[PDB]
Amino acid sequence: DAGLDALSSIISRQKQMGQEIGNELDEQNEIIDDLANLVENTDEKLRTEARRVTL
Amino acid sequence: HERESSIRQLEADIMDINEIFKDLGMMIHEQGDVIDSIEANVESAEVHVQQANQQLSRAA
Amino acid sequence: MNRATQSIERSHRIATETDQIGTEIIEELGEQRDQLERTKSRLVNTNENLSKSRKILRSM
Amino acid sequence: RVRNLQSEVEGVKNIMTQNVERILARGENLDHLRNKTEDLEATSEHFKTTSQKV
Repeated sequence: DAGLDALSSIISRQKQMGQEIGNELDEQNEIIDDLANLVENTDEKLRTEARRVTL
Repeated sequence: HERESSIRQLEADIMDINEIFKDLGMMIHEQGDVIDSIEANVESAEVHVQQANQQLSRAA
Repeated sequence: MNRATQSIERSHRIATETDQIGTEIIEELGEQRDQLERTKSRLVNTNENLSKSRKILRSM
Repeated sequence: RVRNLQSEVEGVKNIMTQNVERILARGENLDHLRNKTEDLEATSEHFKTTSQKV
């Protein structure tokens, strides 16, 4: 009765948290993919400059 | 006892959710080490490029 | 009191702990996000520093 | 209502299970990224070394 009301409110917070976490994790995986691409490109510029140096 | 049963089963499901949070929490925390390493390799790469330019600038 | 009332109470207790684990998770992901963003900042900064490398090497 | 609570709990289990999948995926993506940063750090060492020579 009343115990279910307090419990229902608690579980209610859980759902929103669950959704916030999902949105956060999704964005972070985007950020990580973005970083992998930037690393790859920077690593290529590095290779190129190191070569020029040796020339 | 059907309402009682549904209520008791609800508890088992709430415990299961608690364990999912703990599982998610544990992995997020441990993955923190990987992120620490990623940040470190990048900071290190950054200083090396800076040190390298100091050298090239001196050779110029 | 009966099996239902006591089960509801335990669920209350467990569900509260879960919510607390939830806020802990959200806070930790926030720190990790910032760490990844700082990493990105350093990486692009380094990428631009490599353009100066090119400039110095051109003057060789 | 016990029926409502049951539905919300199933929804939470579904969302959180998907979040664990997102984290298992983030783990893979983080390891992949870490390897790339190790390659990056290695190349930067070479760059530094080669520059010290000229």
